[PDB]
Amino acid sequence: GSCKGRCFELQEVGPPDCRCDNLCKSYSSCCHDFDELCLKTARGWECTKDRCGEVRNEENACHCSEDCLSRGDCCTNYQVVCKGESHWVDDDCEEIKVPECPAGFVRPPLIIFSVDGFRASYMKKGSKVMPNIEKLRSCGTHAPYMRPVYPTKTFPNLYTLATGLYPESHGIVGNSMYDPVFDASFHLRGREKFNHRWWGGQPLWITATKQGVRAGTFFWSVSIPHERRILTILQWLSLPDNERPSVYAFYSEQPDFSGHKYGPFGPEMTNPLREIDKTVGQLMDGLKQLRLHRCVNVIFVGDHGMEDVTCDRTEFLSNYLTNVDDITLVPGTLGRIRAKYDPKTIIAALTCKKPDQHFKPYMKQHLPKRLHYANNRRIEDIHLLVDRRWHVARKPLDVYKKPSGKCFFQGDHGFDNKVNSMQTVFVGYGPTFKYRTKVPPFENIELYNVMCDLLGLKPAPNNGTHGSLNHLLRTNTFRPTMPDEVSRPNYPGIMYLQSEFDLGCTCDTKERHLLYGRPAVLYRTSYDILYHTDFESGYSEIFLMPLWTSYTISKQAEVSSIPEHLTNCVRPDVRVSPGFSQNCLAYKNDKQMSYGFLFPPYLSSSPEAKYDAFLVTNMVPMYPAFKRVWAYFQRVLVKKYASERNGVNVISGPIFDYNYDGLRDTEDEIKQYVEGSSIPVPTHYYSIITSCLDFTQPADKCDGPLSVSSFILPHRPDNDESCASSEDESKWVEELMKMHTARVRDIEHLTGLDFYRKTSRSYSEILTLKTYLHTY
Ligand SMILES: CC(C)CCC[C@@H](C)[C@H]1CC[C@H]2[C@@H]3[C@H](O)C=C4C[C@@H](O)CC[C@]4(C)[C@H]3CC[C@]12C
Ligand SMILES: *[C@@H]1O[C@H](CO)[C@@H](O[C@@H]2O[C@H](CO)[C@@H](O)[C@H](O)[C@H]2NC(C)=O)[C@H](O)[C@H]1NC(C)=O
Ligand SMILES: CCCCCc1cc(O)c2c(c1)OC(C)(C)[C@@H]1CC[C@@H](C)C[C@H]21
Ligand SMILES: [Ca+2]
Ligand SMILES: [Zn+2]
Ligand SMILES: [Zn+2]
Repeated sequence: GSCKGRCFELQEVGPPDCRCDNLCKSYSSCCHDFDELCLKTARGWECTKDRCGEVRNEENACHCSEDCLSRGDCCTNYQVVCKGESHWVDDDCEEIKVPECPAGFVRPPLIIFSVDGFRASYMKKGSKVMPNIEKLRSCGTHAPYMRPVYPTKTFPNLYTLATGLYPESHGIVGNSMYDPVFDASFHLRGREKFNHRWWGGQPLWITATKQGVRAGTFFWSVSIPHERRILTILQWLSLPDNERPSVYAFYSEQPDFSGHKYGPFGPEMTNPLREIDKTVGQLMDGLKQLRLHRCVNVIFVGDHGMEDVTCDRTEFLSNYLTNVDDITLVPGTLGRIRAKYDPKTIIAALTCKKPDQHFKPYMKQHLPKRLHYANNRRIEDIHLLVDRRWHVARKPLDVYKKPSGKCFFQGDHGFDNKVNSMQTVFVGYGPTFKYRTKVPPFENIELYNVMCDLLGLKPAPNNGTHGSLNHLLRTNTFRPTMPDEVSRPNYPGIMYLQSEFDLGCTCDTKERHLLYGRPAVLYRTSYDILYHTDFESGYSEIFLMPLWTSYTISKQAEVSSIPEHLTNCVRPDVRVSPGFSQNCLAYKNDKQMSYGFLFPPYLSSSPEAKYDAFLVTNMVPMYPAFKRVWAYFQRVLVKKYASERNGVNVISGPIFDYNYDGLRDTEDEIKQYVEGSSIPVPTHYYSIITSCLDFTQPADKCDGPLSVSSFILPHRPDNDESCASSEDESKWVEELMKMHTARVRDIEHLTGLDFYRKTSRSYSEILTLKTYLHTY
């Protein structure tokens, strides 16, 4: 019934037994003397010279007695004030080429220092403001920014960091959510979040325990001062080998709290940042005191950024909907709508109704695929993507203001995760991280694999690309290998005569076009390689269209028209059986479906070669509304990119994701066909556009690193997503494409293909390339 000698113990305790641990306050379970014994604060957190050599007083928050080093409970500045040592931050950067750990350490510990709402740009404040953090950043490995997941809220991003999973897979899809199977709601405040039923995946602290690596408790009741959290981690590090954890986590609620109150830009943000730096300094001073400052790996990481948002920039559903009292809204920097009613009516009422409307409604299946925010029963079908700096609310009455008329907050977050203000920080420091090294920005889903590597753990299955972050680490125990191709292509010659085709249609070396090798098909299927003067394709005899079409456009390439006599021309391909070709009469009978081509006739190298572009094996089903988008991309944008990037290689193709799980559909999952036909209708079309990062070299003669931009365009029968679509395509199509930017890895998941298999680059480098997102 007493916490004597068990303050912040690692041994778990059950009810009704009173507890003395990190979370006993959060479970209303602390022993009567927890606050007295474990939350001491007398004399503060810093030794002073007058305290050096004191007789131990068990009342003090920390100790400066000669016995404190053996007891493991000195104040973090004890050796500086009492033994003449230097603060860690005052010491010169020295490379840590191998760990320097006490005998009996079996691995270098990992300490995760997480900060809430730490915007990437805050790092541009001085060593003046954050000298300890700046030394970690400059001496260790850092990225200019780390990209959070959507929504850019605390619980989804912390749990993604811990699991390597998109929120739709780990289940924490918001700070609040409703689960219809549970018939219950989850909120940041309250006891519901403590129920294990909500939490999927396998977080780092569980992966470690299952594999025999002890974790310190990652979570801290708000009642525990930051200084005491640091001292507790330092005390655990002095435990004996059979008890000492290998992995630890510190969490700070700052700078998120002051960011909400004052916004991200005020001078008021300086002192919160100074206080975080002071806490980092206590940790590093304390590690140096224990001679562990060249043994431990430290990660300084944020969950999301912070944007300028005031209650004066709020859109109200009551200005759009006939009755907002038959709906429930998750409001704020995003919107989720459910019935408290008809979805199609609601979407229409929210679509391009006011000139500068500051949100856009989506059925969740139509959200940009890069958000990976659909495949979970907790994600409402109706979603509102809110413009940065804005809020959406149900009615004007939901906006609260002070008596003076000013809002209660000036900052918020939650927006689209490619928004610059939502980016956050990553620094890694220690023997296993690289020395004085800058790495490209990366997504927070990748970090779980790295933390597993740092601890010698086998990661649970996750959404990271293991290997894509090897360049962060000085020593790699994981070496990725390219997946073996599952299906091998056929190379069919001239097989049939034109007169053998049914078929409804009427019409009046490959060193150049496959620059990085043939894509590997990673599932069983039947497909043909087809060569042409201007493009190469892998044609699926199962889906009756190419899985991929590859072609290279030089800087000097000319765009030409489709001659009038060829406007409706479609030609049989004598290499491919009539039984494995599309049927032109199907498109005539489908009044709502037209077709387009994957290699564009506009980019043919000659009038003779243009006929190849009209082969039935180059044709794909396209809604007339989508053809406006695709024709502009094909006729205008490809040439633009080629002219800007010193040539481009393009790989385009279809995607089928009817169950919106981000993975290629099986034939049985396809829910729409061209009417009366076996021709499946894609849900999306992709394109991957590659050139030389060194733009002084043409795309086809690139010696070094590659540059890539890709897209996954929704194949929709209207352009309701584009409020300016009544105008010329030059006014809206490129904005649509930028919203639907994607990683090559995203396309690989959705197609079952593997790209960049034949290059001069290391596989590690290619994995980094495949996880790149061009954000615009
Ligand atoms: C009130 C705050 C200060 C702290 C709230 C912490 C709460 C979210 C934490 C406390 C214990 C956590 C669970 C615990 O680690 C057991 C697991 C196993 C894992 O397999 C799934 C996650 C889960 C349920 C943790 C979820 C987060 C919890 C509830
Ligand atoms: C993200 O990672 C998860 C975990 O590996 C993937 O979900 C797994 O998907 C397989 C294949 O469908 C299922 O058998 C498992 O049940 C899933 N596990 C979990 C925990 O979700 C998911 O497909 C990945 N997402 C993307 C877009 O690739
Ligand atoms: C995996 C390495 C990086 C971070 C680990 C970590 C530490 C945490 O403290 C928390 C994490 C994650 O995620 C959840 C559980 C959603 C939390 C919700 C409440 C907050 C007060 C603290 C929490
Ligand atoms: Ca699918
Ligand atoms: Zn947060
Ligand atoms: Zn916040």
